[PDB]
Amino acid sequence: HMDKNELVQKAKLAEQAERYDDMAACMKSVTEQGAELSNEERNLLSVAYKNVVGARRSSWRVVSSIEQKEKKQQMAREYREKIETELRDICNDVLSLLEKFLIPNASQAESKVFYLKMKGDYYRYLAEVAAGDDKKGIVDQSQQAYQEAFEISKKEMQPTHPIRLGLALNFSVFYYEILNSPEKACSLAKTAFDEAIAELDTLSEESYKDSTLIMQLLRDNLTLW
Amino acid sequence: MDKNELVQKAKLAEQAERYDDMAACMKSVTEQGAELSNEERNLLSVAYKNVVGARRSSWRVVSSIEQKTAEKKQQMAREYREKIETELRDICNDVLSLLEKFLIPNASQAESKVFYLKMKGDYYRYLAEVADKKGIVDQSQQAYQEAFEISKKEMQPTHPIRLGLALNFSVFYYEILNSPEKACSLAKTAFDEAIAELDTLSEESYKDSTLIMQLLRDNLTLWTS
Amino acid sequence: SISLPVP
Amino acid sequence: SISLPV
Repeated sequence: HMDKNELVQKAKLAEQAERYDDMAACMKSVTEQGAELSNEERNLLSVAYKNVVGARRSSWRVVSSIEQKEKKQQMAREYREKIETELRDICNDVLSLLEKFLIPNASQAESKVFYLKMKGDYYRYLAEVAAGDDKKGIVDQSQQAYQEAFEISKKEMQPTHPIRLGLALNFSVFYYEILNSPEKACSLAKTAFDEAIAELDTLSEESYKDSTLIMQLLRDNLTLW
Repeated sequence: MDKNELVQKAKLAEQAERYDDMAACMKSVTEQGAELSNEERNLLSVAYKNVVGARRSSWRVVSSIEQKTAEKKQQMAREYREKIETELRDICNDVLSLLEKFLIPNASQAESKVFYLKMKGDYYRYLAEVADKKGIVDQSQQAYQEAFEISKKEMQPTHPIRLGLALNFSVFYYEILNSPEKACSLAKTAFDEAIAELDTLSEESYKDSTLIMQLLRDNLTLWTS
Repeated sequence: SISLPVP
Repeated sequence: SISLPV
């Protein structure tokens, strides 16, 4: 109902103004118009929410770091729980946008792998803050989203593909950071890297830097791991 | 709740860089009616400076996009500038109301009275950056001037609150009144009087005082070509 | 670790 | 012009 070109224009204005809450709101209304998103719009939605949840991820770490060092700790904890509530609201908004629109609309394997990686990413962020029974189900949903995206990417995507390479990076970090398997991480990362360099010559110029950057960060995570 | 709970969450909010939280906490502390300590007063000012600061910076960016522009991009920049402008005025009106209803009337301390009158000049000046405008500019000048008169009567020219007031009042003259000579005259007199008496400034405030003096000299150098 | 910085 | 910082 609202003109989508206007929402995308203001989303870019919001991005430049560092008003990411506004930027997410614009891209949420675009997505909720039911049509499948262009690569630009999809990238705008991804940056917006990545920044909105990024702010709460960092604030949570700070306050949770304070909570570990009887009335002071009770104030930190209450605040920490306020930040988690916002973090779970943002993640749920995104996960629900993926379930209702983005994943069901994904015409091609490139799109489908992107959105299923996004679902792994936002369950991963929930996992960083979740506890108990809630958490186990959360961690499980993340591994499933990533794992299915991988299989679609092995089958339908040139290892060249940046979307496929970004998926391998975050899945390997999910293994490393969330599941404490350093050996499942480097293996994943090692494999996806050299699958792509073997076919580095086929890479198109509109995708060369995007792929090679991720490939570098694959190696970068390796060195630290 | 208890003022001391709100003050503790204001500092947790500040560590989390959640300045909207910080301001709401300190707004609640203020509306309780008891005057603020120096700690509570500076927490209030930090919160609202960052809160309004974020919008002033967004207002700058979007205006410059509006000026540098392509009919559609310009209409979208213009509308988004007005959305930010409205938040900006709400924040300023929020602060100005607290200053008028609680902080200036109840201040038993001359230093706090000068601090709050400087603050009323500040937020009227922020209104004037985007402003009707003649009235707001007069409100800014009169608040700065009363603050300045009390500060000459109650504080030494090396006091950081006084020095900071002279800094912002001269910015007001240069940028809002387009009156470089009065700006330069105010800043040079404030710097010279401070420097004549540095020899007896307490080591505890020396850093803050010389820091502001540095800023005064930074401006005069730029202002006098 | 370093997750993907831009989509 | 530079005004007073936080």
